[PDB]
Amino acid sequence: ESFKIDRSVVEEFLALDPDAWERLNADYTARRRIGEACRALSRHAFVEEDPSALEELHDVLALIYQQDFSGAPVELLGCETQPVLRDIAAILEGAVLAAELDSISEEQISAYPRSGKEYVHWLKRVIGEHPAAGHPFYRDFVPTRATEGDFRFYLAQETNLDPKFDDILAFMQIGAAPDEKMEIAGNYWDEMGNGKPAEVHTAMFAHALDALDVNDDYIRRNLLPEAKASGNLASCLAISRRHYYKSVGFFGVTEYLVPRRFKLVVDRWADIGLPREGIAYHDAHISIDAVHASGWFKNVIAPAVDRDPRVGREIAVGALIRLNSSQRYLDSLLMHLHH
Amino acid sequence: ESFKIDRSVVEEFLALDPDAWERLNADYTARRRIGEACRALSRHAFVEEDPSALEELHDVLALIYQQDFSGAPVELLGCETQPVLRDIAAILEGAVLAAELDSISEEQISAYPRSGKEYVHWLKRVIGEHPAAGHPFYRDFVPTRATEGDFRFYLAQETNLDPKFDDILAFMQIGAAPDEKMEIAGNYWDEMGNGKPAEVHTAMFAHALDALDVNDDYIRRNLLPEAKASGNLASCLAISRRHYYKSVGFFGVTEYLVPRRFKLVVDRWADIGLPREGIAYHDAHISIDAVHASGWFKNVIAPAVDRDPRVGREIAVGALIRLNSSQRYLDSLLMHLHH
Ligand SMILES: [Fe+3]
Ligand SMILES: [Fe+3]
Ligand SMILES: [Fe+3]
Ligand SMILES: [Fe+3]
Repeated sequence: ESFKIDRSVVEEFLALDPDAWERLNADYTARRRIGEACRALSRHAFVEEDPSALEELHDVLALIYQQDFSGAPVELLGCETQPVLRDIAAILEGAVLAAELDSISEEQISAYPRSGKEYVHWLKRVIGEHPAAGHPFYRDFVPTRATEGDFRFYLAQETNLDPKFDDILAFMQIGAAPDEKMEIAGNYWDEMGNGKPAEVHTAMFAHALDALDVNDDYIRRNLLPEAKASGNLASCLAISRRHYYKSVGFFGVTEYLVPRRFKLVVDRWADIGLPREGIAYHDAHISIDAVHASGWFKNVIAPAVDRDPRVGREIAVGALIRLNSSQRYLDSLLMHLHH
Repeated sequence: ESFKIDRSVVEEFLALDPDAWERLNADYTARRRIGEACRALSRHAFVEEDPSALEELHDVLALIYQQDFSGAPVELLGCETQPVLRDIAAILEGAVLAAELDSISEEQISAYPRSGKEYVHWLKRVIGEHPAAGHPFYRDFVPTRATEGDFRFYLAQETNLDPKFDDILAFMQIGAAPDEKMEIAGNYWDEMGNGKPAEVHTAMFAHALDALDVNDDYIRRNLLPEAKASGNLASCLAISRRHYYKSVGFFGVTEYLVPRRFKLVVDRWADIGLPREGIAYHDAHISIDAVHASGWFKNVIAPAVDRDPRVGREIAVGALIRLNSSQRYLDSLLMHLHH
């Protein structure tokens, strides 16, 4: 009743039994108040730019996307969480995305060539203009200074994304046109080890986490606010059909940048003697994501633009959202690792 | 304002521009009224059992799932449809599922053995008890009487499901445990032609539709109410994490029954001389879905039950939902084809 919403409040919702959820869902006054509380939190996070409200907002979103991405537990199979959780997510997402678009000007997303092959050259040039494409965390800190403790902290941040990449792709390809769908589908099958459990990418990522004891409590204690924002952006864009073309740009940039970044991590990892089985994940992606990137530009981005060049604007927006949010993440990471 | 909701009203929503959607989403009085209208429609459909309200309800749900499953058009990329469409779907789904569970008694879903391999034998026995496992449309009408016009009408009904089976699987495997995920993932890759566009299952299904001119207008004109219900059930169960274990039973029954059904269709199709390229889809699935069924029981159902035997109840519910809804669909189909 004219209340404040935070993560603990949403945990309380998720503890409700199925009848309690049905009663909440029927109460549009309670639901109005929840929405008003979300708008209040959004203003604190992004208008007043309170860092504590910003982290709270991303903690709330992260809890909701956990429900979207995780196998449901038996205890909650009967609980209708969509009317409330989708309202909270729409309000908080709308504020998160509006803040991203505040950093993107019309001049950045409008002068692209309106054909697919040409658009790819333009986008790669635009990516190369952005500092996140050659960030000193990878280019300078990793090869010269990174210790085991640095990599442990870094890997904690990377759990925002890599542990769910297969399901990000599965969400993205829903309803996709044939050429784009086939490329995303092959990418997904690659993520699924092409049928071999040992080669499933989330499994090999978990082995890197094990190698440095990046345990669940360490992650929760050490996850940076911008790491939470990065993970929430990826989830937000993957799970709505309407964000598909942004996602194409967002995960296109991801595939494109992984090989240079991971080569630097892998080389340092070996230099300082860290567990060889620990970088199977990264070593693999050096060649795998080069293929994924080429396939992504040629078979997702270029056909999409050729089908309807208007989507070039959405793809460029998604690319810049990934670049901008990556820059803030890496700057925050490098700042915490320096100190 | 104390209004009646139908498909045309939801089409009106989907015609709103992004600002109009934002204003609707902020208006919890308008949203309360929409929910009340959905509850009214549910009562007409399932309490009063008005056949016209039942078809309207499934027309509304079908339009919403279209948004969930289809590539978003450029014109609607900025429209936040989730707060309203997810409320409508939760209310109408809750009524659809409650009507299904009305036909399922506790004695049917409770005496299963609480281990995976044993559970599979029990479930196959339970399926074999149900009339939909050997329905006369397939067993008697198809081999002895079905004409080209009969198959054209039948294929129109089958568009409720087969054109989206790859994305049903993609939705289902989100967050799934490793053994179950790997099996669903291989099934999905099979649906995606194992990377060969000509072998993509939705593509070969569309060729069967072409062979008999099952065009979009024919489908809309001829789709039976129970065909709409079947398609909506599949969508409902696939898209919520909490319905995962029901989905495991629902699409498990689907995989299990397809080979005997399709063998009968294929044999008749050839007998009456219909286009040979028209049944590439069905001919393939005779052997493919036998493998999919075996894999599904051994690698999805049995590991799930061994992980937590409590889910055996959900899987049995989903299996009976598929069996019951299939029976009503096939009885309605055979009745219309007889007349
Ligand atoms: Fe990968
Ligand atoms: Fe990749
Ligand atoms: Fe298939
Ligand atoms: Fe299959």
